[PDB]
Amino acid sequence: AHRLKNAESSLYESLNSFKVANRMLITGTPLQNNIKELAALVNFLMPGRF
DNA sequence: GCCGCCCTGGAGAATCCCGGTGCCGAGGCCGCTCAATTGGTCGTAGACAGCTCTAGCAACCGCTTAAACGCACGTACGCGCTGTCCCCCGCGTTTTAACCGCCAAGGGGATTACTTCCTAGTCTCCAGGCACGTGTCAGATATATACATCC
Repeated sequence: AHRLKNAESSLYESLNSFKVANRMLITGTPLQNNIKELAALVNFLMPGRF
């Protein structure tokens, strides 16, 4: 899911538009460069509560 | 008497149609906001008139002479046909890199706002460079006259 670390990518816009009840991210490095990547991951998981 | 095989009826599920509701593209509405509008003033660009001098124009003349035109001939070249061979095209197969999607940070450049100062516009005055006309002067050109010479 570090490939999903950028919110402006085409994969993020493609996967975030899916109609899925429960999502899950499997990775080894949740934070790589800054807090913004972790913000993108937790906004992919829960869009708004964080 | 017992068991196996052929014919026909009603109930369960798939599909078409309609209504209620949510999402994409576009238009009406609102707000900022800066550039077009309006009004007034003034300077000057250009219209108008006038006089002078030079070029153009229509229609004719006359003369010269070189260019244009007509004609005959001839032959060189455009064009058509045929051969030939070679090179480009079509197709099948394999490779490969364009394309799209990704970092990773950093600089270039477009804006917005602000400050400052140097330089170019503007004005006044003046003088010398440019345009025109002319007197004069040295180089180029043509002939007048004297000397050596052939028949």
